[PDB]
Amino acid sequence: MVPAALPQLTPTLVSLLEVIEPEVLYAGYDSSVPDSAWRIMTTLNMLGGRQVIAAVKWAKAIPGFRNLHLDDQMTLLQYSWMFLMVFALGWRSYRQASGNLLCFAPDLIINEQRMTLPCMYDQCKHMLFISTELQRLQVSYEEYLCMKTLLLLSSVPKEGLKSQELFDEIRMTYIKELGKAIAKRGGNSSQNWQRFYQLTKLLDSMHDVVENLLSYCFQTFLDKSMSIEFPEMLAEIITNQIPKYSNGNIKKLLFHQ
Amino acid sequence: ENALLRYLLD
Ligand SMILES: C[C@@H]1C[C@H]2[C@@H]3CCC4=CC(=O)C=C[C@]4(C)[C@@]3(F)[C@@H](O)C[C@]2(C)[C@@]1(O)C(=O)CO
Repeated sequence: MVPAALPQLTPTLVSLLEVIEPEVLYAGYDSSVPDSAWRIMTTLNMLGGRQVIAAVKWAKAIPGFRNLHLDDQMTLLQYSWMFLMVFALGWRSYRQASGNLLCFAPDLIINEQRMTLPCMYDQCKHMLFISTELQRLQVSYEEYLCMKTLLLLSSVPKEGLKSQELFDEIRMTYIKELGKAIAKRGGNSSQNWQRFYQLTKLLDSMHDVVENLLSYCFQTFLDKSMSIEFPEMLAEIITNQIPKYSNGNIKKLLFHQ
Repeated sequence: ENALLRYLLD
Protein backbone atom coordinates (compact mmCIF):
# COMPACT_ATOMS: atom_id res chain seq x y z
CA MET A 1 0.00 0.00 0.00
CA VAL A 2 1.19 3.52 -0.81
CA PRO A 3 -0.22 7.04 -0.31
CA ALA A 4 -2.00 8.83 -3.17
CA ALA A 5 0.35 11.21 -5.01
CA LEU A 6 0.82 12.90 -8.37
CA PRO A 7 3.81 11.49 -10.31
CA GLN A 8 7.10 13.38 -10.01
CA LEU A 9 7.76 15.75 -12.80
CA THR A 10 11.30 16.38 -13.81
CA PRO A 11 12.72 19.37 -15.72
CA THR A 12 12.76 17.62 -19.10
CA LEU A 13 10.42 17.92 -22.08
CA VAL A 14 9.57 14.22 -22.17
CA SER A 15 8.54 14.27 -18.52
CA LEU A 16 6.05 17.08 -19.34
CA LEU A 17 4.85 15.27 -22.45
CA GLU A 18 4.05 12.24 -20.31
CA VAL A 19 1.94 14.27 -17.89
CA ILE A 20 0.02 16.22 -20.55
CA GLU A 21 -0.72 13.20 -22.82
CA PRO A 22 -4.54 12.92 -22.91
CA GLU A 23 -6.06 9.76 -21.51
CA VAL A 24 -7.34 7.20 -24.05
CA LEU A 25 -11.02 7.93 -24.77
CA TYR A 26 -13.75 5.30 -24.87
CA ALA A 27 -16.13 5.56 -27.82
CA GLY A 28 -19.26 4.78 -25.77
CA TYR A 29 -19.86 2.26 -28.51
CA ASP A 30 -23.35 0.83 -28.97
CA SER A 31 -22.33 -2.55 -30.42
CA SER A 32 -25.98 -3.53 -31.04
CA VAL A 33 -25.87 -1.91 -34.50
CA PRO A 34 -25.48 -4.06 -37.57
CA ASP A 35 -22.11 -4.08 -39.27
CA SER A 36 -21.93 -1.51 -42.05
CA ALA A 37 -19.12 0.60 -43.49
CA TRP A 38 -21.18 3.79 -43.47
CA ARG A 39 -22.28 3.33 -39.89
CA ILE A 40 -18.69 2.55 -38.84
CA MET A 41 -17.35 5.64 -40.63
CA THR A 42 -19.84 7.93 -38.84
CA THR A 43 -18.96 6.31 -35.49
CA LEU A 44 -15.26 6.84 -36.14
CA ASN A 45 -15.83 10.48 -37.02
CA MET A 46 -17.79 11.15 -33.79
CA LEU A 47 -14.92 9.58 -31.79
CA GLY A 48 -12.46 11.58 -33.89
CA GLY A 49 -14.06 14.90 -33.01
CA ARG A 50 -13.69 14.13 -29.30
CA GLN A 51 -10.06 13.11 -29.82
CA VAL A 52 -9.31 16.28 -31.77
CA ILE A 53 -10.72 18.47 -28.99
CA ALA A 54 -8.42 16.64 -26.55
CA ALA A 55 -5.51 17.15 -28.94
CA VAL A 56 -6.16 20.89 -29.09
CA LYS A 57 -5.99 21.05 -25.28
CA TRP A 58 -2.77 19.03 -25.41
CA ALA A 59 -1.15 21.30 -27.99
CA LYS A 60 -1.91 24.38 -25.87
CA ALA A 61 0.23 22.87 -23.09
CA ILE A 62 3.26 22.15 -25.32
CA PRO A 63 5.99 24.66 -24.33
CA GLY A 64 6.11 27.53 -26.80
CA PHE A 65 3.06 26.48 -28.79
CA ARG A 66 0.85 29.14 -27.25
CA ASN A 67 3.62 31.70 -27.96
CA LEU A 68 3.21 31.26 -31.74
CA HIS A 69 0.82 33.67 -33.50
CA LEU A 70 -2.79 32.54 -33.03
CA ASP A 71 -3.09 32.03 -36.79
CA ASP A 72 -0.05 29.72 -36.72
CA GLN A 73 -1.65 27.72 -33.90
CA MET A 74 -4.87 27.25 -35.87
CA THR A 75 -3.05 26.39 -39.08
CA LEU A 76 -0.74 23.87 -37.41
CA LEU A 77 -3.74 22.08 -35.86
CA GLN A 78 -5.69 22.13 -39.14
CA TYR A 79 -2.76 20.75 -41.07
CA SER A 80 -1.65 18.17 -38.48
CA TRP A 81 -4.83 16.78 -36.88
CA MET A 82 -4.97 13.73 -39.13
CA PHE A 83 -1.31 12.98 -38.41
CA LEU A 84 -1.93 13.19 -34.65
CA MET A 85 -5.05 11.00 -34.84
CA VAL A 86 -3.55 8.31 -37.07
CA PHE A 87 -0.28 8.13 -35.12
CA ALA A 88 -2.13 7.68 -31.78
CA LEU A 89 -4.43 5.09 -33.43
CA GLY A 90 -1.18 3.40 -34.56
CA TRP A 91 0.20 3.45 -31.00
CA ARG A 92 -2.98 1.91 -29.48
CA SER A 93 -3.12 -0.71 -32.23
CA TYR A 94 0.56 -1.60 -31.71
CA ARG A 95 0.38 -1.79 -27.86
CA GLN A 96 -2.98 -3.60 -27.73
CA ALA A 97 -2.83 -5.74 -30.84
CA SER A 98 0.73 -5.81 -32.23
CA GLY A 99 -0.57 -3.88 -35.26
CA ASN A 100 -3.04 -6.59 -36.27
CA LEU A 101 -6.37 -4.97 -35.38
CA LEU A 102 -7.49 -1.33 -35.46
CA CYS A 103 -7.79 -0.23 -31.81
CA PHE A 104 -9.83 2.95 -32.04
CA ALA A 105 -10.85 2.80 -28.39
CA PRO A 106 -11.00 0.04 -25.73
CA ASP A 107 -14.67 -0.43 -26.63
CA LEU A 108 -14.16 -0.03 -30.39
CA ILE A 109 -11.73 -2.54 -31.85
CA ILE A 110 -12.14 -3.34 -35.53
CA ASN A 111 -11.22 -6.96 -36.24
CA GLU A 112 -9.97 -8.63 -39.40
CA GLN A 113 -13.45 -9.46 -40.67
CA ARG A 114 -14.76 -5.95 -40.20
CA MET A 115 -11.58 -4.47 -41.67
CA THR A 116 -12.12 -6.55 -44.81
CA LEU A 117 -15.74 -5.59 -45.51
CA PRO A 118 -16.06 -4.23 -49.11
CA CYS A 119 -15.97 -0.53 -48.29
CA MET A 120 -13.69 -0.90 -45.24
CA TYR A 121 -10.84 -2.85 -46.90
CA ASP A 122 -8.90 -0.04 -48.54
CA GLN A 123 -9.24 2.64 -45.85
CA CYS A 124 -8.46 0.21 -43.03
CA LYS A 125 -5.25 -0.95 -44.73
CA HIS A 126 -4.14 2.70 -44.80
CA MET A 127 -5.22 3.31 -41.21
CA LEU A 128 -3.42 0.24 -39.87
CA PHE A 129 -0.13 0.76 -41.71
CA ILE A 130 1.68 2.99 -39.22
CA SER A 131 0.81 0.57 -36.41
CA THR A 132 2.72 -2.18 -38.27
CA GLU A 133 5.76 0.14 -38.45
CA LEU A 134 5.63 1.01 -34.74
CA GLN A 135 5.51 -2.77 -34.13
CA ARG A 136 8.40 -3.46 -36.55
CA LEU A 137 10.59 -0.78 -34.98
CA GLN A 138 9.55 -1.57 -31.39
CA VAL A 139 9.03 2.12 -30.67
CA SER A 140 9.17 3.10 -27.03
CA TYR A 141 6.68 5.34 -25.28
CA GLU A 142 9.22 8.18 -24.91
CA GLU A 143 10.15 7.94 -28.61
CA TYR A 144 6.43 7.95 -29.47
CA LEU A 145 5.71 11.05 -27.37
CA CYS A 146 8.53 12.99 -29.03
CA MET A 147 7.55 11.84 -32.50
CA LYS A 148 3.91 12.76 -31.89
CA THR A 149 4.93 16.34 -30.97
CA LEU A 150 7.05 16.49 -34.15
CA LEU A 151 3.90 15.55 -36.13
CA LEU A 152 2.09 18.62 -34.72
CA LEU A 153 5.06 20.53 -36.25
CA SER A 154 5.47 18.68 -39.56
CA SER A 155 3.22 20.64 -41.97
CA VAL A 156 3.20 24.39 -42.54
CA PRO A 157 1.86 26.94 -45.02
CA LYS A 158 3.97 27.10 -48.16
CA GLU A 159 4.58 30.82 -47.56
CA GLY A 160 5.76 30.25 -43.97
CA LEU A 161 4.27 30.86 -40.55
CA LYS A 162 3.89 34.27 -38.90
CA SER A 163 6.10 33.13 -35.98
CA GLN A 164 8.54 31.17 -38.15
CA GLU A 165 11.68 31.67 -36.08
CA LEU A 166 10.04 30.55 -32.85
CA PHE A 167 8.43 27.58 -34.63
CA ASP A 168 11.83 26.46 -35.99
CA GLU A 169 13.28 26.68 -32.47
CA ILE A 170 10.44 24.67 -30.89
CA ARG A 171 10.67 22.05 -33.61
CA MET A 172 14.41 21.64 -33.07
CA THR A 173 13.84 21.17 -29.31
CA TYR A 174 11.68 18.15 -30.06
CA ILE A 175 14.08 16.79 -32.65
CA LYS A 176 16.75 16.91 -29.90
CA GLU A 177 14.31 15.38 -27.41
CA LEU A 178 13.74 12.45 -29.77
CA GLY A 179 17.51 11.92 -29.90
CA LYS A 180 17.59 11.90 -26.09
CA ALA A 181 14.78 9.35 -25.99
CA ILE A 182 16.66 7.11 -28.40
CA ALA A 183 19.99 7.57 -26.51
CA LYS A 184 18.42 6.78 -23.11
CA ARG A 185 17.96 3.23 -24.36
CA GLY A 186 21.75 2.92 -23.81
CA GLY A 187 22.84 1.93 -27.35
CA ASN A 188 26.23 2.90 -28.78
CA SER A 189 26.82 5.95 -31.00
CA SER A 190 26.36 4.01 -34.22
CA GLN A 191 23.12 2.41 -33.06
CA ASN A 192 21.87 5.86 -32.01
CA TRP A 193 22.65 7.27 -35.48
CA GLN A 194 20.89 4.34 -37.13
CA ARG A 195 17.80 4.54 -34.92
CA PHE A 196 17.41 8.33 -35.39
CA TYR A 197 17.64 7.76 -39.14
CA GLN A 198 14.95 5.07 -38.99
CA LEU A 199 12.56 7.08 -36.81
CA THR A 200 12.88 10.23 -38.94
CA LYS A 201 12.21 8.05 -42.04
CA LEU A 202 9.05 6.88 -40.21
CA LEU A 203 8.03 10.49 -39.52
CA ASP A 204 8.53 11.33 -43.22
CA SER A 205 6.44 8.33 -44.30
CA MET A 206 3.45 9.75 -42.36
CA HIS A 207 2.81 12.32 -45.11
CA ASP A 208 1.94 9.73 -47.79
CA VAL A 209 -0.19 7.80 -45.24
CA VAL A 210 -2.07 10.97 -44.44
CA GLU A 211 -2.57 11.80 -48.16
CA ASN A 212 -4.33 8.41 -48.47
CA LEU A 213 -6.56 9.14 -45.49
CA LEU A 214 -7.41 12.76 -46.26
CA SER A 215 -8.71 11.58 -49.67
CA TYR A 216 -11.34 9.54 -47.78
CA CYS A 217 -11.97 12.17 -45.14
CA PHE A 218 -12.53 14.95 -47.63
CA GLN A 219 -14.66 12.91 -50.07
CA THR A 220 -16.92 11.49 -47.36
CA PHE A 221 -17.23 14.95 -45.85
CA LEU A 222 -18.04 16.73 -49.14
CA ASP A 223 -20.48 14.24 -50.67
CA LYS A 224 -23.45 14.77 -48.41
CA SER A 225 -25.38 12.14 -50.34
CA MET A 226 -23.15 9.51 -48.73
CA SER A 227 -24.80 10.35 -45.37
CA ILE A 228 -21.55 9.99 -43.40
CA GLU A 229 -21.71 12.37 -40.48
CA PHE A 230 -18.98 14.46 -38.85
CA PRO A 231 -19.20 16.33 -35.54
CA GLU A 232 -19.05 20.14 -35.51
CA MET A 233 -15.41 20.48 -34.45
CA LEU A 234 -14.18 18.20 -37.21
CA ALA A 235 -16.55 19.58 -39.81
CA GLU A 236 -15.24 23.09 -39.17
CA ILE A 237 -11.59 22.00 -39.35
CA ILE A 238 -12.17 20.01 -42.53
CA THR A 239 -14.08 22.91 -44.13
CA ASN A 240 -11.09 25.13 -43.53
CA GLN A 241 -8.46 22.52 -44.42
CA ILE A 242 -9.76 21.51 -47.85
CA PRO A 243 -9.14 24.83 -49.56
CA LYS A 244 -5.56 24.93 -48.24
CA TYR A 245 -4.93 21.33 -49.25
CA SER A 246 -6.41 21.72 -52.73
CA ASN A 247 -4.58 24.99 -53.39
CA GLY A 248 -1.32 23.10 -52.63
CA ASN A 249 -0.61 25.28 -49.57
CA ILE A 250 0.22 22.44 -47.18
CA LYS A 251 4.00 22.11 -47.18
CA LYS A 252 5.54 18.95 -45.64
CA LEU A 253 8.68 19.28 -43.55
CA LEU A 254 10.71 16.25 -44.51
CA PHE A 255 13.91 15.12 -42.86
CA HIS A 256 15.01 13.23 -45.97
CA GLN A 257 15.27 14.03 -49.68
CA GLU B 1 -14.96 30.58 -40.18
CA ASN B 2 -12.93 29.14 -37.30
CA ALA B 3 -15.18 29.88 -34.33
CA LEU B 4 -15.00 26.52 -32.57
CA LEU B 5 -11.24 25.98 -32.88
CA ARG B 6 -10.60 29.64 -31.98
CA TYR B 7 -12.85 29.30 -28.94
CA LEU B 8 -10.91 26.27 -27.69
CA LEU B 9 -7.58 27.98 -28.25
CA ASP B 10 -8.63 30.97 -26.14
C1 LIG C 1 -10.34 6.80 -43.87
C2 LIG C 1 -10.67 8.12 -43.05
C3 LIG C 1 -9.53 8.31 -41.99
C4 LIG C 1 -10.35 8.21 -40.67
C5 LIG C 1 -9.79 8.84 -39.40
C6 LIG C 1 -8.30 8.14 -39.08
C7 LIG C 1 -7.76 8.73 -37.77
C8 LIG C 1 -8.74 8.62 -36.60
C9 LIG C 1 -8.31 8.00 -35.45
C10 LIG C 1 -9.30 7.87 -34.36
O1 LIG C 1 -8.97 7.31 -33.30
C11 LIG C 1 -10.65 8.35 -34.58
C12 LIG C 1 -11.14 8.93 -35.65
C13 LIG C 1 -10.07 9.19 -36.77
C14 LIG C 1 -9.87 10.72 -36.88
C15 LIG C 1 -10.73 8.57 -38.13
F1 LIG C 1 -10.74 7.24 -37.97
C16 LIG C 1 -12.20 8.97 -38.40
O2 LIG C 1 -12.35 10.40 -38.37
C17 LIG C 1 -12.69 8.39 -39.77
C18 LIG C 1 -11.74 8.81 -40.97
C19 LIG C 1 -11.82 10.37 -41.24
C20 LIG C 1 -12.02 7.98 -42.33
O3 LIG C 1 -12.37 6.62 -41.99
C21 LIG C 1 -13.13 8.57 -43.10
O4 LIG C 1 -13.04 9.39 -43.92
C22 LIG C 1 -14.57 8.20 -42.74
O5 LIG C 1 -15.59 9.15 -43.13
